[PDB]
Amino acid sequence: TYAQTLQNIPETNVTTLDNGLRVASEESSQPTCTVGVWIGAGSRYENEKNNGAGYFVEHLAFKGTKKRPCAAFEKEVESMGAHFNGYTSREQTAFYIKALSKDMPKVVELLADVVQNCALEESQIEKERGVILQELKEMDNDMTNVTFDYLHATAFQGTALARTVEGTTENIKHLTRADLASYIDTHFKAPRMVLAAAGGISHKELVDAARQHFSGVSFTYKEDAVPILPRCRFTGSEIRARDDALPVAHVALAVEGPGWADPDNVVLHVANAIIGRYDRTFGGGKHLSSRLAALAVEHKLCHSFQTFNTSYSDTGLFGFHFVADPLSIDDMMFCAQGEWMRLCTSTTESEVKRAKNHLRSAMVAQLDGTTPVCETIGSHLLNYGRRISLEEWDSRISAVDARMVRDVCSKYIYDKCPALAAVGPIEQLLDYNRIRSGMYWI
Amino acid sequence: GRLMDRIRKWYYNAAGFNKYGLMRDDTLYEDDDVKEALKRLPEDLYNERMFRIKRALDLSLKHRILPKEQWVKYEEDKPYLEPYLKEVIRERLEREAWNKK
Amino acid sequence: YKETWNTGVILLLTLMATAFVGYVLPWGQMSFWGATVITNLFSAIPYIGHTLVEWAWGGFSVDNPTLTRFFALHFLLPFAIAGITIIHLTFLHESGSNNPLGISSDSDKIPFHPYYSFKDILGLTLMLTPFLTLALFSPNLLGDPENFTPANPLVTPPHIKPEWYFLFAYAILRSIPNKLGGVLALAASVLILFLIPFLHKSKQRTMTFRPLSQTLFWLLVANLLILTWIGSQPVEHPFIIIGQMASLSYFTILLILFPTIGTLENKMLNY
Amino acid sequence: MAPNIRKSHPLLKMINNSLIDLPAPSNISAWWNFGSLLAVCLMTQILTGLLLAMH
Amino acid sequence: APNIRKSHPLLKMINNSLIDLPAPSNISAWWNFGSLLAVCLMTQILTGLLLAMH
Amino acid sequence: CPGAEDLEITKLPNGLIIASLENFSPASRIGVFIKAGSRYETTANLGTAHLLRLASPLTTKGASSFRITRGIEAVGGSLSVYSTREKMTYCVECLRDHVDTVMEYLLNVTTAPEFRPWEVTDLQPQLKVDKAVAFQSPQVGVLENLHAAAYKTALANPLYCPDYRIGKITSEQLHHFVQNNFTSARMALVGIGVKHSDLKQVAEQFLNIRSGAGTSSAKATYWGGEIREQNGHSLVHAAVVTEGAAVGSAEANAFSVLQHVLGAGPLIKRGSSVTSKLYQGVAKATTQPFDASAFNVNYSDSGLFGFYTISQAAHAGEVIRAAMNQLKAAAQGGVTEEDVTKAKNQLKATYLMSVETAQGLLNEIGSEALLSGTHTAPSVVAQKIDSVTSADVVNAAKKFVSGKKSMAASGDLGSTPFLDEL
Amino acid sequence: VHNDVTVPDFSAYRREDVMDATTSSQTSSEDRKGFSYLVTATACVATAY
Amino acid sequence: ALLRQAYSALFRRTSTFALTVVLGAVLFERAFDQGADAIFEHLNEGKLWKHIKHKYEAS
Ligand code: HEM
Ligand code: HEM
Ligand code: HEM
Ligand SMILES: CO/N=C(/C(=O)OC)c1ccccc1CO/N=C(/C)c1cccc(C(F)(F)F)c1
Repeated sequence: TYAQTLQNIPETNVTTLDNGLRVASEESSQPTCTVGVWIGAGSRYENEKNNGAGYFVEHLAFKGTKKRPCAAFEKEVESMGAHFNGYTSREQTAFYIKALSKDMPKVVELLADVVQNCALEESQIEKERGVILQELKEMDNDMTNVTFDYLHATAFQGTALARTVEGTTENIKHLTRADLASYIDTHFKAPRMVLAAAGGISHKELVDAARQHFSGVSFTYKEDAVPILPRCRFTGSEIRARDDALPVAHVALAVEGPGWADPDNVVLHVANAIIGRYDRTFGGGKHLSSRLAALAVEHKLCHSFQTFNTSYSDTGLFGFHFVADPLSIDDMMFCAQGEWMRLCTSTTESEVKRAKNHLRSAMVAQLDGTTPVCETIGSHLLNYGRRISLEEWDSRISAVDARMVRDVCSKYIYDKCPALAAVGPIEQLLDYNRIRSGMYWI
Repeated sequence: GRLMDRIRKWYYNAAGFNKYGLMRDDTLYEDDDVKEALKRLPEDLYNERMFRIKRALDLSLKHRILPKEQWVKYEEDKPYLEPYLKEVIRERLEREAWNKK
Repeated sequence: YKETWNTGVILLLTLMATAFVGYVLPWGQMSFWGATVITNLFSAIPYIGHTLVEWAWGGFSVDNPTLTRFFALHFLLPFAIAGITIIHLTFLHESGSNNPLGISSDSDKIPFHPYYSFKDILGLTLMLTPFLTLALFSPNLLGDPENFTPANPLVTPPHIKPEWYFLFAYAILRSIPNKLGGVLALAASVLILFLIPFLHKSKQRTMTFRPLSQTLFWLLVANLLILTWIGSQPVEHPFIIIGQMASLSYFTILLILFPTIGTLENKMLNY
Repeated sequence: MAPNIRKSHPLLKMINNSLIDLPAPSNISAWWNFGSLLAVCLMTQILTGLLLAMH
Repeated sequence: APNIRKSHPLLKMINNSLIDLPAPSNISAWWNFGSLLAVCLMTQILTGLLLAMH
Repeated sequence: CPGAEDLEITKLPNGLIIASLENFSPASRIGVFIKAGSRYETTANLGTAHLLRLASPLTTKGASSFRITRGIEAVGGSLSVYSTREKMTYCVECLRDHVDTVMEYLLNVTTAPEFRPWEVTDLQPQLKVDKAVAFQSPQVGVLENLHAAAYKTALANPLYCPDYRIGKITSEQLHHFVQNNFTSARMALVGIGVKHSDLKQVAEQFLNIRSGAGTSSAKATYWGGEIREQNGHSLVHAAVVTEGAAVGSAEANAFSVLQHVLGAGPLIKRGSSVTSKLYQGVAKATTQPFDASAFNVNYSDSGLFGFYTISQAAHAGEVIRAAMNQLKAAAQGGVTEEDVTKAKNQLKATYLMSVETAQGLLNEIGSEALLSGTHTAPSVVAQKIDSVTSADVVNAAKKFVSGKKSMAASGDLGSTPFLDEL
Repeated sequence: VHNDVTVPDFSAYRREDVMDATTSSQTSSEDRKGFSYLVTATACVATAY
Repeated sequence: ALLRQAYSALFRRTSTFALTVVLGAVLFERAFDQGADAIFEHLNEGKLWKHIKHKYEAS
C-alpha cells in the first residue's frame, strides 16, 4: 500500500562538518549515483556591477581547475563515464555529477576541486565572454523566458530579484578575472553549501571523503555566518513589450508568494493543481478536468498555459503564463482570472480531492532518479534547513480541503495588485485597471 | 395484445408528415442533442434527410402534398437518427452526473 | 425563440396600457367609469393598495389630474412600443423566422424582397379593406353609445364593460368574486404568456403534425370567444357559472393540458 | 469598401439586412403576415394619434 | 463566446459602445460634452414629462 | 518491512508475456508493449499508426472518451502512448492505490477501441498539429528522410502521418490495423510497482483481442538513397549511414562501442568532448560552432549506423568530410586498446543511468519481455559489452567505410557534399 | 537583448509607504486600498443621498 | 489602524461594501439634514415662522 511504501523510504542522512558544510544523502540499492554541491548563491546575491558573475562562473566551473587544467579535467570525467552538469538561478546554484557509486569518492574530490579551485584562466574568460554573449541572443528568442524575466523585472522592480541570472550585456563585456574570483571567494563557502548525494552510497564513506576534500576551516564567527539578504519589495505593475511582428503573444500574471518556509505553499500548490496546465497536444482535449483547459479547448483560447508557485527565501511569485494568438488574448485572460476568483470563492471538495492526487503524483515524480532525488535534498536543506520526506508532504497535502484552499487563495489573490508581463502582438490585452478589476468578485 | 400497435399506427397516420414524404425523425425539433446527433450521421443518410426536408418545404410553400403512392408507410419509416440521439443523450447524462459528483 | 417571445409579451402589455389610457381621453361615460372600475382594483392590493391608487389618480378619484397624466402616458407609450418593437425584431434576426413545418429552412431560403415585400403588401390590402369598410360604413359598430355622453361621476352606467379586445380579461376578472383574487386572476390571464416557453413538451416544434394538440388549440380559441362573450354580459346566472368554467378551462388548457398532451403525443410516436 | 453601397453604408446595410437580402423561409404562410401588419398598424396609430393630439 | 458581455445581442451593444469601446488616450475635457448632451437630453425629457402631466 | 523482490515473468498459452517487478515505489507504472508501427503500414494505409497513437483517448467499448480522461485524472494518473517504427507502448502511471482504477482504461484503450467515425473525423486534423510541433526540431525531418533513403520498404515508412493522408484515414483502417497487430503473441503486459500475481490475473481474465501474430512486416530491404532538402536554414543537418546491426545480434555490441569511441553525446555541460574522436576530429577541421555524433539504430531485422552533423551551411563541406576521415581512420586500426576500454565504461554507465527513471526501467524490462521473453541480468549485459575486442570495433568501422551509404541532409545545402563526393 | 531592459524609477510617483525598496509593500496594502476604497464608498453614500 | 480595519471589514467583500454604502447613507442623511437645517435657521434667526410663531400661537 501507498501509505507504507512511503514509510519504508530510506531516510536522508545529514551531518555537519565543523567548517560549516552539510553533507546529506539518501542511500538506494542503485549501482549508479548522483552527488553534487548545492550553493545558496545566485543573481540575487549579485549587485549592479557584478550581475552575471555567478553565471560567468558557471561557464568556467568546468573549464578546469588549478590541480588539473582543461584537457585533463574533461578527459578525467569523460573517461569514467561520468556526467558533469549544473546550473545557477536567482537564489540557488549547483554543480553535480552522475557516475557509478563505485566512483563516489573520486567524484567528491572532483566536486570540491571545482568549487574551491576554479582555474579562472585569463584566456578562457575572454572565450566564454563571446559564448555567453551568444547565449544571450539565443535566449532572447525564447519568449517564455523573456517573459518571466520581465515578470521579475517589474514585480520586483528596483531590487535584487529584478535582475536576470545571465546578467547584462555590459557586465559580461567587462567582468574581470578579479570579479569572478571575488564572487567565488565571496560566495562559495562551506556554511552556505550542501554536499548531497543519492544512489548506492554510504553516508559514511561520503562524509569521510567530505572531511578529506572539504577541509578549509573558519576562524572568525563571521565566516560561520550565513548572510541575510535585504528583502525585495513587490510591486503591482506591468511591463508591455510589444512586437506585432511576433507570431504569438506571451502573458504572465502573478501576485506575491509567501516564500519557502511558509506552509501555505502546500495549499497554493494544491490550488495550482486545480487550474493546472494545458497545451494543444493534450489528448484529453475538451474533457480535461481543468475548467480553464476545457474553455481553452472549446474556445481555442490559447496554444498553452501554466500555473506556477515560484518560491524564494523571503518571497515568491504565484501566477500563470499563457501563449495565445493576438485575437484571443482578451478572452483567455478573462477566463484565467475568472478561475482564480473561483479559487477564492467557490472551490469544491471534488476539485481539491483531485488536485491533491495530482499533487501527490507530482511530488513523487520529482524523485524519479538519482539526479532528481539529489536536487531535492540539496534544495530542501538549503531552503528548509532539512529534508521533508514524501511521507510528510503527503500528511500536509492530505490536510488540505476546499475551505482551506479558499481561505489561502483569498489571502494571496483576492483584491491584490498583480504584476503583469506581456510580450508580442499584445494590442488586444489591455489596461492594467481592467485587469486589476478581474482581481475581485467571482 | 396489438393495442399499442394499433394506436401508434393510428397516430402516425393522423400526424400526417408521411404525406410530405418525411420520416418521423425528419420532424424532430433541432435542440442541442438533436443537433449533435445530426453531425454524426453518415453522409448518405444526411443528404437523404436534407433532400426530404427541402422537398417538404417546397410542398409546404406550394400548399400541396405528395401523391398517396409516395407517402411513407408506418412500417417502412426508418428511425435513422433515434440511435445516435440516444447515445448523445447517454453521454450528456454521464457528464452531467459526473460533474455533480 | 424565448427572447423574441418575451419582448412580444411586453409589447402586448404596453399596447394594452396604451389603449387603456387612450380610451379615457374623450372623457365620455364609459371613459370615466372604465377608468374608475379598473383603477379601483388596486386599492385591493395589501398595505400599499390605497397609496398606489391615490398616487395614480393624483387625488381621491379619477379627475382632471388623472386625465392630464393619462394624456401624457398615451402620447408616450406608443413610442416605447416602437422602441421595443426594434428589440423584438433584433432578437428575432438572431435566428430568423420559424416556418409552418417546424424544421430547418436553411436548405431553402429566399430573399425577403420581392417575395415577402409583395406578399406582405398584399396582406396589407386584404386586411385594410374590412378595416375601412367598418370604419366608413359602420363607424360605431364596436363602440359604446354610453361614450357619447359626457362623463358624470353621479351616474353609474348600467353595464360597465370594455372594448371587445379586453372582454376576455374582464370575464376572468369577474370570475373570482373577491377583489384581490380577481385582480390576480386578471394579471395572470396575460402574464401567463411568459410561461409558454417552459411548457413545451413535444419533440416537434409546431402543431402541424400533432392532431391532439390541434384540437386542444381550437378548444382554447373557442374558450376565448366564450370569455369574450361572457365579458360583454351582466353578472348573472347563467353567465356567472359559465364564466368561471371558461376562466378555469383557460388556465387549465395552457398550464396542464397542453404540456400533458404533448408528452402523451411523444409516446404515440414511440419517443 | 464593398462593391454595392447597399452593404457597405452603415444605414442602408441595416435596411438591407432586414428588408431586402434578409433570408426568409420559403414556406412561411399568411400567418407570418401579421408582424408587418402590426408594424404598419403601429405607424398608423402614431400618425393619426398625432393629428388628433393637435386638436 | 466566453463572457456574456460579448455574445448577448443586447449587452454586446452596451459593451461595444460604453465599455470595451476603443477610445483615444489623449482626448480632453472638450470631449466630455457629447455625454453631457446625452444626459442633458434624458433630463429634459424626464422633467418635461413631469411637467406635461400638469 | 519491504525488501528485495524478484522480477518474475509468466507467459500465457496465447503467447501473451507478463513481466513484473515490485520496487515498493509509492507509484506504479503499468504498460502494454506491442509489436506495431508505421513499419506494418502499406502505401494504402500510411499514417494509420500515427493516428492510432493520437486516438488513445477516443471512446472504447467499456469506457467513454469523457470517462477515460476524467477517470484517470480523478486519481492524479496519466495515460500516454510512445512508439517507434516498430513498437507501440501504452502506459499509465499513478499512486499504488489506484492501479486497479487506472488499469480499466489501459485495458479498454488497447483492446476495445470503437473508433467511432465522428470522433475519428474530428481527431484527424490533430495529425497536422502534432506533426507541426514535432518538426520544429530539424533533428526530426532528416531522420524521416534518412529512413526513406536507407530503405525501400517497412522501415522506410515515416513515423508521422504524411500530409496527403491527413483526414483520409478511416475507422476501418484503424480497426483493421489493431485487429491484425495488437494480438496476444505480439503484446507484453509489463508493470513496475506491482505484485506479479495481480498484474497476471488482469492480463488473463481481461485481455480478449487475441491469438496469432497477424500481419507480418515485409523484410527491410536496403536502398541506399540520398534525399536532400533545400530549405534555407543557416544550419545544415546531415546524416550519413550504412546498414548497421540488428537487435539481439552479436554484431550489435560492437557498433554500440564503436559509437562511444567515435563519440555519442556530451558528458560535460558546455564542455568539449575529448573522448570523442569524431567530435575532436571535426573540431580540428572547422572553426565555427557545430556538433557531430555517432548515429546508431538497431531494428528487429536491420539497423543503421553512421554519424550525424549539425553545422553552419558554408562549413558543412569541411565538417562532413572530417566526420568521414575520422571514420576511415578508425577502420584502419585507428583505435587504441584504451579507447575501447573508455567506451565500454561510458556505455555501461550510460546503460545503468538510463534505468533510474520509472519510465526508463519499465521500457528496458518491457522491451526484452516482448522481443525475447526473458530478462538478461545486468551482469550479463555487462559481460557481453566488455567482451568486445579492439578488432570487432575496427571491423564495425570497416563495414561502414565499405558498405553502401544512404544520406539525408536539410538546410542551405549550397555547400553540402553529395553521397558520391565522400 | 531583454537582459538590458529595466523598469524606470517611479519614486516621483510612489506613495510614501512603498517608496522603500527594502520594505515589504504588503504591510501597507490594506492601508492604501482602504483609503482609496473609503473615498469611493463615500462617493456612493453622497450619491445615494 | 482604521484604514486597514475598514478595508478588511467593510471594503473587501463586495457584499459588505454595499452594506456599508446603504447603512452609510442612512446615517449620512439623518446627520447631513439636521446640520443643513440647523445652519439655515441660524443664518436666519427670527425670520422664520418657526421663530415668530409663538406670538399668535395661543388658543
Ligand atoms: C406591437 C407588437 C408587435 C410587433 C410590431 C411585432 C412584430 C413582429 C414582426 C415584424 C415579426 C416578423 C414577421 C412575423 O413572423 O409575423 C414578428 C415575429 C414574432 N413575434 Fe412579434 N410583434 C409584436 C408582438 C408580438 C407578441 C405579442 C408576441 C408574442 C406574445 C410576438 C411574438 C413574436 C415571435 C415569437 C415571432 C416569431 C415568428 C416565427 O415563428 O417565425 N410578437 N413580430
Ligand atoms: C399605440 C397606438 C395607439 C393606440 C392603440 C391608441 C388607442 C387609442 C384609443 C383606444 C383611443 C380612444 C378612441 C375613442 O374611442 O375615442 C385613443 C384616443 C386618442 N389617442 Fe390614441 N392610440 C395610440 C396612439 C396615439 C398616439 C401616438 C397619439 C398621439 C401622440 C394618440 C392620441 C390620441 C388622442 C389625442 C386621442 C383622443 C381623441 C379621440 O378620442 O379620438 N394616440 N387612442
Ligand atoms: C429637447 C428637450 C426639451 C427642450 C429643449 C425643452 C425646452 C422647453 C422650453 C424652452 C420651455 C419653456 C420653459 C419656460 O420658460 O417656462 C419648455 C416648456 C415645457 N416643456 Fe419642454 N423641453 C424639452 C423636452 C420636453 C419634453 C420631452 C416634454 C414632455 C413630453 C416637455 C414638456 C414641456 C412642458 C409641459 C412645458 C411647459 C411648462 C413650462 O413652461 O415650464 N418638454 N420646454
Ligand atoms: C379606461 O377604461 N378603458 C376601458 C377600455 O375598454 O379601453 C379600451 C375600459 C372600459 C370599461 C371597462 C374597463 C375598461 C378597462 O380595461 N379593462 C381591462 C379588464 C384590462 C384588462 C387587462 C389589462 C388592462 C390594462 F390596464 F390595459 F393593462 C385592462
